Amino acid sequence: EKSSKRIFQGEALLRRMVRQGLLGENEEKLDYVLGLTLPKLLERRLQTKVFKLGLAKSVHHA
Amino acid sequence: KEESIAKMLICKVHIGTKNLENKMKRYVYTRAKDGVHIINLAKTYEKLQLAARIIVAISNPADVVVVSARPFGSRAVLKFAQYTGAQAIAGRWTPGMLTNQIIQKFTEPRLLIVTDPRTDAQSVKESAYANIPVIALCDSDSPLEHVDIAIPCNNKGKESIALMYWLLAQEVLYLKGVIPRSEPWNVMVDMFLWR
Amino acid sequence: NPDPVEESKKHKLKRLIPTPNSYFMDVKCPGCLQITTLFSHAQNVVLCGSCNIMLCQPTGGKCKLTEGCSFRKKIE
Amino acid sequence: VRMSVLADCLKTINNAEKRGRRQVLIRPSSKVVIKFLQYMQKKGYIGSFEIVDDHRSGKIVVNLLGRINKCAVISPRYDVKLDEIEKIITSILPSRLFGHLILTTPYGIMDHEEARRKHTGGKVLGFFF
Amino acid sequence: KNWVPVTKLGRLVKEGKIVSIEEIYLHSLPIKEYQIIDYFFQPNECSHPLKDDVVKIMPVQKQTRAGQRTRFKAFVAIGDGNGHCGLGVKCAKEVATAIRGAIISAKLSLIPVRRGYWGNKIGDPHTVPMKVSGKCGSVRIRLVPAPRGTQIVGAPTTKKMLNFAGIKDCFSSSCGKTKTKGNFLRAIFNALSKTYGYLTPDLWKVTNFDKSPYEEWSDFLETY
Amino acid sequence: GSGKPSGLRAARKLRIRRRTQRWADKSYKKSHLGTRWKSNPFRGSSHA
Amino acid sequence: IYIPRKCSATSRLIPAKEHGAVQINVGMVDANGVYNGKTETFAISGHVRQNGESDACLNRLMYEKKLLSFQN
Amino acid sequence: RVRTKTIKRAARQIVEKYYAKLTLDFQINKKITEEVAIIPSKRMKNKVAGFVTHLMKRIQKGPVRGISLKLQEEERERRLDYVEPDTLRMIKSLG
RNA sequence: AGUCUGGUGCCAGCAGCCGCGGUAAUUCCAGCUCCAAUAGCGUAUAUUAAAAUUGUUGCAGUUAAAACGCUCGUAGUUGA
RNA sequence: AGCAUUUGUCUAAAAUACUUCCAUUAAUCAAGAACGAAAGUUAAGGGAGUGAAGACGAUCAGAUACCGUCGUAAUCUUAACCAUAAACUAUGCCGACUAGGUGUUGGAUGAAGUGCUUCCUUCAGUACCUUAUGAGAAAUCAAAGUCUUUGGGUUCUGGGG
Repeated sequence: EKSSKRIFQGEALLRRMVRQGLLGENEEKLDYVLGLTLPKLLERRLQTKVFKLGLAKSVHHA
Repeated sequence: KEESIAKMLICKVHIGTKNLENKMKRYVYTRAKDGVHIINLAKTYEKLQLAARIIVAISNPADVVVVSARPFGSRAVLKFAQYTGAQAIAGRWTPGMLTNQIIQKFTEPRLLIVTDPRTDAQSVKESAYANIPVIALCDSDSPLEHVDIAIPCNNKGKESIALMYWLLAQEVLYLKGVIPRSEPWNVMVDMFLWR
Repeated sequence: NPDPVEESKKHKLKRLIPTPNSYFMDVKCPGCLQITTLFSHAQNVVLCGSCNIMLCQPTGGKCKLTEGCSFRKKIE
Repeated sequence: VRMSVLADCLKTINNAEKRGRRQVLIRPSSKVVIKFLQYMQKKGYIGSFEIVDDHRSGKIVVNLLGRINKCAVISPRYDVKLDEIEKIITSILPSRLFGHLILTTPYGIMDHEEARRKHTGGKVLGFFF
Repeated sequence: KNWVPVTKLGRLVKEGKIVSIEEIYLHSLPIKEYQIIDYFFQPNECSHPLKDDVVKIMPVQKQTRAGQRTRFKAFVAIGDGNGHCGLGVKCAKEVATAIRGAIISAKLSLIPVRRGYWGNKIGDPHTVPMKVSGKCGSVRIRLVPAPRGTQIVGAPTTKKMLNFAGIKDCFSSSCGKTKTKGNFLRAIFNALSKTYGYLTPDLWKVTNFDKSPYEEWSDFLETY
Repeated sequence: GSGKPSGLRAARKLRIRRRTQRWADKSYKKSHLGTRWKSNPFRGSSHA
Repeated sequence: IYIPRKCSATSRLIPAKEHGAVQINVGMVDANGVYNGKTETFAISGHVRQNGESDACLNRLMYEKKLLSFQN
Repeated sequence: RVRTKTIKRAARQIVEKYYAKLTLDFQINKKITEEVAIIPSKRMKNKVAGFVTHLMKRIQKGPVRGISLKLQEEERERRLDYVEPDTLRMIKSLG
């Protein structure tokens, strides 16, 4: 902790996760980065997003 | 008070056999030039009182088992069984008894009183497999494997065994509601001895 | 509990604290009665002073004196 | 012959603790041993100890708490970088969180946590948990 | 379901004086009747199932003048998925009987694992809280803590068994004849079993003693 | 006791012992010895 | 999570499945030398018992709590 | 020739529930077994009666290693009703 | 992922390895079905991991491979 | 390796005891060296018994073997060589730590049988029995223990058949 490289790179990586939509607002710590999990990542595919939002009637249709 | 010590003293319980043994070295007073070990006694009396407190502290006395397998000690333990609430098992040990749940004879006790650890050794070992602590009448030749409170005593003399049990019984009765510490107990020492 | 055990004196040379079992002795010779400094465990022959008559015979133990003589310990 | 004093001392302590002896007598006292026991004492993994004098190196009698699972000495005295420390601790200690890996540094003998806080590598002495 | 108890501990558990399995674990008592384990973890109206699995059935033969005399040895794994594993071994004449007996043995063996975490309080437990090693025969297995950024990095067998115990993420290693399947399982079980024996900072401090169930409910046994 | 040297300057002994003992292995002998390029009919080509 | 017992004699953790470990309840007296309700308790590990050192350890423990007079 | 477990076991059970009636005659014992037991063969009933007679005959030379009995309870009632130098030094030392 | 269907019948063959094939072949030769990966998928040879079977970390040497016949001793390594 | 009659002479040796001296002089050691059973070799003696070779008589389908009778070489001393042996505790050597009891050979210290004798305590040799919540693949091992909780020092060695 407080290591210069660590604070910089960790924050930068975490910010990138926020941009991706992998971690919510409340979480902001590296153990939630470790906590990232494969369905959570798949949930951010564009096909998935369309299926959720509508437009198509099926994942395959999307 | 003195009287217990004196009554014990007149009986030959102070004469341990040969073969000192390391763990009992602290309870031996000195080896007599003859080749027998004299036993402190005073420590035995204090120890005996401690043992009485642990026996008394068990609310169900039926869960307190006496065990022996020598005829001349058998009478002593049966009498002990009559006077306190403790059940004795005398004669040949049943060597599955404590470990085996489904055997007919069974018994899962809470405490064990053993007459000679060398003699009753399987019962002592079995006791260890199911968390029973074992108070022990212990002698010159005793190992102390799985025995907690060790009571120095000659275990081999019939008078010695009888005297030892008789004092133990008297202490537990005094601790209980039976008799005030002023009065001598009614039962003869002679009553617990073999015939 | 080996920090301060008193009756350890009986153990071999090399205990908790080194201590020699060897000491010096104030000795005097019967019938000649002069004081002499002498060593319990003396390794060579030991004479009385006025006329050289042997006192102690050396041998590989504690040394055996003579049948006579009287011995104080010469520790301070 | 003995060579490094320290290794015998921990080996002796460790046997006593595994055995359940409560107190134990470490035979060849030294400056390093005093520092090691005192360091162990500071972080509460061993009790009070009496160094009894002689005139030939003393002896020490150390009170065990019934708490040391394992203590040993790393030999030879490997050099180790401040950077390397994480890889050492991961290798040796039973957990990242607890137990201590002990070094000798220009700023004195201390565990890794202290070294990390300070700065300075050094040589690795031993460890306990 | 609702059997007649053989012994005092069993009788107390049937009646419901004994709160939960922790109490008997606390006083390290011999959990002789399988019913005791079964009552605490009965699969409905309780927090989590006990899940069985036959891990390995192996043929063994005595060899006689007449012929072979084939018995079936069976290794079975039981686990709650939340802190309790059990390793059961039964050798019997015929297969279905052997499996059934093995499940009984597995329930009897049941041990609580200590669980902890790699870094911080902000997760519930997820790994083996310090390095623990269990040996049996040739084969020595070491469980070593890993961050949650992991799964169980181990042998199929280790993964299954550790998962059964309810430890999510670990680094594992092994040395010796892992192919001797039973021994490997026993070694794994011993390694898991050792976990609550360790003594660590979380447990340095002194504490009090609860009364033993045999003393706390002495009256309730004495009445029968 | 431990049987291998340990010392802070003992690197020489460790290198020399390992270097010789490497020649014990069957696989290693096949890879590093000259016999290979001779007795192999394809001369260590995959195909022919 | 549960908290396992730690030994009175050895200060060490009592295993989950040990069976060799025991809780010995020692009764206090009332002033007359008759049995009080209350109990000073000791927990003795399997390990000292298996060795056979239990009496010696127990004696020192009793002295520390101030029950047995003589110590060792 | 001897007697098997089934025979001996039965022999022990009789006496156990009918000691008072049983007696030192074989024919009377045989009459008692015929009344008491459920055995279906003549030869077997006789065999049991013979062995019960033999056990009854055996008793009155102390215990038969089985069967609770009133006679024992009564018997139990009949059954129930200076020093060495260093040892002196020890007594002196204690006080 | 097949005790499915035909042909062969110790032959033809398969089979890294264990093994399969002597008349019901869950392994051949087919057909049918099923399965793995997929615009990629097989095979060979080399090479790294697996190998804590080259071992500093980190092996083994009573009996499985392995303590020099024994001792002194220079270099070496190690040294209250 | 090996060493058992008597006495003498020349030699070494270890333990003990030591308020004696020196003050790290050490530990293990590739290179190199000393010694190195038995057989065998070379040379002189020597030559009883034993006895590879060999010769016979048997035994056996056969017997160049087991068994039998005889019998060279070798076996013995001196003087050279040879350098291996299941040259075996099949356990490298030094160093610390662990656990009892039974002994025993060698000293030294105290006390108790008739100066001497014995026992106690204690060293150093040295075995055994029990015990290992020690170890080991087990047999078993007080070292093969103090080990995946892996590092007191070091020489040598092994890596499927």
